Amino acid sequence: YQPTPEDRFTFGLWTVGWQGRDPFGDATRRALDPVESVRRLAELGAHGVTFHDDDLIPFGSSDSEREEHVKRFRQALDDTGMKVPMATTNLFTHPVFKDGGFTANDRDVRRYALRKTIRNIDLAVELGAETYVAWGGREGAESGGAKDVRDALDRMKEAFDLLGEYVTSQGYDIRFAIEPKPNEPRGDILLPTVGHALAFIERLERPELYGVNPEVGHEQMAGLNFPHGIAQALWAGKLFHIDLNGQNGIKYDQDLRFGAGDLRAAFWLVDLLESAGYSGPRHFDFKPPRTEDFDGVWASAAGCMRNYLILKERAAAFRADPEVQEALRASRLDELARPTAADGLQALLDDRSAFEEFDVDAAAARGMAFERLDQLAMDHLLGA
Amino acid sequence: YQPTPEDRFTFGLWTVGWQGRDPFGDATRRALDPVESVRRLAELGAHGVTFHDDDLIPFGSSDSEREEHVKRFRQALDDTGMKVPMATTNLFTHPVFKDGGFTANDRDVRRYALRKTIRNIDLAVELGAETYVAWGGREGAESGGAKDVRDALDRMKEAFDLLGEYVTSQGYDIRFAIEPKPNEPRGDILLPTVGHALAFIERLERPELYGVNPEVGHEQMAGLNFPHGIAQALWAGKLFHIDLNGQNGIKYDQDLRFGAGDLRAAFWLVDLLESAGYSGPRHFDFKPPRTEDFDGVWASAAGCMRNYLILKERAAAFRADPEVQEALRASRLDELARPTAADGLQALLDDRSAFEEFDVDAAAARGMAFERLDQLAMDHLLGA
Amino acid sequence: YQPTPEDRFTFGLWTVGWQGRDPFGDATRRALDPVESVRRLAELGAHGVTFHDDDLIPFGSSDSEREEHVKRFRQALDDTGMKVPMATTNLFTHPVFKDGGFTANDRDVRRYALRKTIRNIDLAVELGAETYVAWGGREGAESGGAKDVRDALDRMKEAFDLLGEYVTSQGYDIRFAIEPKPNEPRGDILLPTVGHALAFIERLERPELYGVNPEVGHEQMAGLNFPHGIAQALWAGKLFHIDLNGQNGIKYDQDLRFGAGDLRAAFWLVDLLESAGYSGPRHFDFKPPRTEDFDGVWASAAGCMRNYLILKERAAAFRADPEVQEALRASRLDELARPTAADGLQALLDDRSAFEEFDVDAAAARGMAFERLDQLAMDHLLGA
Amino acid sequence: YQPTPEDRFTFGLWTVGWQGRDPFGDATRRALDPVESVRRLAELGAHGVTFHDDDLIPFGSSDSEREEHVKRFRQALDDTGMKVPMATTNLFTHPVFKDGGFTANDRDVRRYALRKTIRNIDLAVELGAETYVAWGGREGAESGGAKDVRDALDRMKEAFDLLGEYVTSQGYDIRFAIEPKPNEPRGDILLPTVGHALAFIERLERPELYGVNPEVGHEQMAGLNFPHGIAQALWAGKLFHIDLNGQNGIKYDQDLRFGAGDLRAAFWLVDLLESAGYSGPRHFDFKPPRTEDFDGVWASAAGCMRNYLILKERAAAFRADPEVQEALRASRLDELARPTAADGLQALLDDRSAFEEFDVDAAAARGMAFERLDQLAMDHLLGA
Ligand SMILES: [Mg+2]
Ligand SMILES: [Mg+2]
Ligand SMILES: [Mg+2]
Ligand SMILES: [Mg+2]
Repeated sequence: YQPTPEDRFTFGLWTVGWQGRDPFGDATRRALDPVESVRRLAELGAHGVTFHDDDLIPFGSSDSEREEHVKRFRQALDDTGMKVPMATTNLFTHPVFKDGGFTANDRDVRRYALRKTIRNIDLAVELGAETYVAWGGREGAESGGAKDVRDALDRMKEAFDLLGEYVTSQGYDIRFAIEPKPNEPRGDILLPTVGHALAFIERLERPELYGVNPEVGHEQMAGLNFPHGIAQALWAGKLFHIDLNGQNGIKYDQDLRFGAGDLRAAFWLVDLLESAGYSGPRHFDFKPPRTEDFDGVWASAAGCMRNYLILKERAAAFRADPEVQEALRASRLDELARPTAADGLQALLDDRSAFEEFDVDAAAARGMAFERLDQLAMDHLLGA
Repeated sequence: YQPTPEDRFTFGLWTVGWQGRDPFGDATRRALDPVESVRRLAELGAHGVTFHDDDLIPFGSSDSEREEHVKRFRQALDDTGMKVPMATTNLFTHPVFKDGGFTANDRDVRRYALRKTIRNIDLAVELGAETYVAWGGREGAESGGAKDVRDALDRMKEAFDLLGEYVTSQGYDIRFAIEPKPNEPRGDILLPTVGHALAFIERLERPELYGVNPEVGHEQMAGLNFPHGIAQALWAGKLFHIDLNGQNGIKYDQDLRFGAGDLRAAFWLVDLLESAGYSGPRHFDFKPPRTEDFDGVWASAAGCMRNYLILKERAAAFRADPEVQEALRASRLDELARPTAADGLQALLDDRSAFEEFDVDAAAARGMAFERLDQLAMDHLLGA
Repeated sequence: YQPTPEDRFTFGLWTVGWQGRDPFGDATRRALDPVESVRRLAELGAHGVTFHDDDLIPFGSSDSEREEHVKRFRQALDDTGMKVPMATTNLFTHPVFKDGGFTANDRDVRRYALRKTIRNIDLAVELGAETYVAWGGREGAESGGAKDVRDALDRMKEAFDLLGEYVTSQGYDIRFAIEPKPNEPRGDILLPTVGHALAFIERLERPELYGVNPEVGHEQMAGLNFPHGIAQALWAGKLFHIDLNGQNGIKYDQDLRFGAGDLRAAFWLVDLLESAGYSGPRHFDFKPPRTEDFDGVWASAAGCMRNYLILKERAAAFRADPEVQEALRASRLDELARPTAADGLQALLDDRSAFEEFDVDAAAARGMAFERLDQLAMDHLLGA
Repeated sequence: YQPTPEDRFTFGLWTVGWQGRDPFGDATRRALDPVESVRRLAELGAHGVTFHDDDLIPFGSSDSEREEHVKRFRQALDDTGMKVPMATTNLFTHPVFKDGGFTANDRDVRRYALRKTIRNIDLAVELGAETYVAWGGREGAESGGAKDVRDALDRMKEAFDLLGEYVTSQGYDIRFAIEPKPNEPRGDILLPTVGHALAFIERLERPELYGVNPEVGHEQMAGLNFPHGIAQALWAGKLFHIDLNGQNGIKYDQDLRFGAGDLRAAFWLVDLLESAGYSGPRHFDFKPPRTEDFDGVWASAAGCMRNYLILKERAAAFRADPEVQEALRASRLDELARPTAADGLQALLDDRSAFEEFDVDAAAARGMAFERLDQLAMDHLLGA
């Protein structure tokens, strides 16, 4: 279960580089130079790294400082063969964004958020990123009067529409992926789930340029089934990136390493990504716990990739098992895939076997055999 | 705070008629004749009643029994002046639907679900209903292998598309409202939130025929902000019906009377419905607690309407208060409503006040004044 | 991973016998004769069965009917070698208990609840049960004025004290195990967690006669860590019974088969029970999903036992691995087990290495190595 | 609804002094001198202030710096008439406590935690505090192998026992109040609820010296009913302090001003505190949202006190209303307060009206009238 860059595992700079500051605690680790993280991740068998503008270039940097930071980073990428598939903007840390970036009540802040983002899209393209993530983590409210959500959605559409116009105007080959989260750090966040984000995207001027970036833990913070949400995204053709991590239920955003948290959901996720042939990178957005030193940091990142690979093997063995293929037919998963009424409406209305002569009790007496199927899945996961 | 039929308050038959059976308990009340509920609700000042096919006509009824049940019901409606604005199908109670109706793995069940629904659409139109609700409460799974969600969404689209073709083919003036719920009775339910349902609707062959029917408690069972979700539905133009009730947090679906549960969220909901000029009926989907006798049943229903009316008065007084109007400007709610960049992209890119000369620290130092605003809202709610 | 009666696996009659009625659905299975469940469970390798009074003897039964039901049941137990380690009373199903049994506001109901329970304690002793469970599932409220919780706790203490006096007065060798649940079917249930129940027990007249019966799913419905709660119960010496099942997070009580739900928590539970040498039976309180026929019922029950046995093997291999024993020392689990100050208070106050000369920064720089340890645990669970 | 120091409202220094740093954000406010907070709070009508050692004296301070900080603080208290009823130790912020204070796996850290606490108990007594709070916010784990909870509870008992021995040995008049929290910042925290903390306390060498300090939001983060928990604490005689704030459901710890969050639960809490005659201070542990400037900070604190006072008036009017007193009798709240069997066990066993002649159906048919009662409570809360 050794990763190679062929597995397309990617990590944010802000993941392994998290210093360990939390709402109740100071940093437990020193800051990492992005150069050293590139090198360390490459040695573990990662394929690439991603970044927020402010992870790579300190906020307030001069043109000349900005150029140096990027130069050094590009040299580490060239020294290792690491790629940058994705970038994103920090619209959440600085106090100016305390009420939002794109949906800040202050219009001047909204304009500044757009300009900060556009500056970073140019950088992303320069580094070869083809996906640009937006996580509106400050877009929302703690109280009901502070934000009119209809006006905010108008502002959010206008921002995303302006970005689309920009990338179109530059001829850039980049698409956007909107990252939903239900809460934290705001009391409630706008576009709280994959579904709200998919629906929002269908109202944009150029919907083909935008997809979702679902994160395991964010959906699980609302008690939702992350595999189900990913399936809806895939069904829609809008899964443009994915963030992998662990989460133990409905609480603060834990960002555990992928595989920790809800292990069976992590199995069904890998099963789905692999069976759908998802072609994007397997991106980890996690935090090594503040209890850890740097050795524990690199062990944590390695564990993300290892767990993916074990689950990939177990899911592949599950689908390939003749006994599972038989159970899947016993549970009528093959019938779920057939059209309900390819014969058409009128034929359905004229079919007495669909109503007048349908034996509801015999249909009702047929067991689904789902427990046998699920026990086979558990035996495969556990290698029993 | 006395309701009149002008207030357009409606109730499901299955609400006041709930006998009190729960997963751990037998019925505590006898069955109500829909005639008696019509009369009792009219006396309390309700405007109308709604129904599942099986609330009005016992499952398995002959043509002649079906005709009698409907006759008697129509006579109560004519005796009282009560309307039927909405109907829906029961695709959840009978054992045949144990794995779904429209997304049952068994294709024969899917065809029967469609036919049962189409039969009830004809009845609804006959009674004057202009909205038809669909709550796929059995559509989902307890385990990951039992349902391929992409195949299920294909089946769900095909069902809703067939229904749309039917109503179009009959020239009926009725629209559909899809009711999301995240779980219960399935482990996870397909289209779990307002957002997932809005996004689904945009993939149907005739999206204009379908909206959402959000229910207070269903969104709150995922820890989501129900006013925020309603605002997104309104923004989309897809709020085709609403279900009002109470819920105390993330647990089983309580169906408390509207006003119980999350009282401040109920205030911000009424504020939003009234300020948006929502024109649909104020429909209550609640259960009088099994502790209650019939006197408590009618008190519970009366309390739904009373609480709405009190909250309507308090929200209206909040928005009309000059001191609140001033606080709203202090918090820049007027600025949230202005376009971010009506000047256009190029002008935003050339505006140095948006970036090079933007004073981020002075912007950041400006307080939002949201606590003053929220305390005014609390003072109004409480009449302090 | 084949169970034998030596493994001491037990099942409630109401588990495999659940007909599949839920709040939104009719029964999907016919009723099982307790005789047939005894036989079927014995064939699967169970050790015993447990019961509510009303699972074994229909409510309202004559003396002569009651005698026949018990006779037949005793014959199945004698035919199979199955034991009855535990019984309990149904104080929740019948409408009379709609506001409680022991804490019903109506005093006459409280007296009847006591008498119904005492009648069943005599039966339990007759069948050889040494543990008597009490689950006050109706003890609680949907609204704040309906129950004064201090008066209710007085009533609950008086009931448990009366029961203690009874068993003492009869010389019976039986102890009680109070089963906490945070909600469902009441809005909030009294003694909602293991902790509330442990604390309550310390106020009873004879605390040695009472322990807790924690259930996996009940603690998880409050988002609590079930292994942690069990460790507190063990630390207190009050783990008198345990109920094993699965639950996917904070939602209605799912009662999935043990092993489904939170798989890693199920691993750490088995690890703890086995390492503490818990000597009680491994009791399953689960419901085969209503999707299943009887073949699926027996597969579900078999899966409970199989999953326990797989997890027992994986936890045993984890603790026995020299590399895990080394990681446990690297993480200072051996130091957690040593007394903080066996030297005494005065020596701690006079120890400059504890304060004036304590190097806080060198202590703070030491990593805990918890991610390495946890990845070893994950590798063992998965057999990687 | 103007507070006076007679109302005994208290605030932590760390409340109004919170700079606004969160897991995703930098500080939005400058640091407050504790002198200025004392003055500002006194002007708003607060009675007192509380503190962590590190809120008043910067970590690492010399003896001479420590003396100056305390001097200045004492001068503000003398200038205003503000009291210090309570203090507590910071065992969570500094990196040295990343795995705990009293239950850190490293024994040297455990000894340092004790000494840091003992130093602050001496200060507290010097300032006149009679309650000392302990919030073990780092005591817990993100993973199952990192903490053996039985060993940790042994360490926690030993620490609390040592503290008890210290205060006894000094003749100090101070008691301890243990503050439960279910999670955050640890994945799961030891003693997660009021119940776990009450039960723990009964195992200490001198249980009379320890009580609980329940916080509204902490219980609500587990979805528990905070009034119910407070009633159990009162019933036990262990409510030694209380922390008041707001929380909207199961999510990260919001620390909203008291009255925001779950408004009806805040009503039933005040009802209970006032009706039980709780004599401790009404302590607010909240954070003014980071959106606010200092004007919003003082408005937020004022709003805590105002909301308490409004709710106190509404609860008092509810209990004093003859129509509510009648409803309370209709719902048999008077009967809940009577002993179930003051006649004794033998008389209960010989009473045929408790079993053989008990009419279960007539008992079952009696409605509880709880909805009428609850609507009266809602009308009072809203002043309708
Ligand atoms: Mg992310
Ligand atoms: Mg509904
Ligand atoms: Mg149980
Ligand atoms: Mg606190």
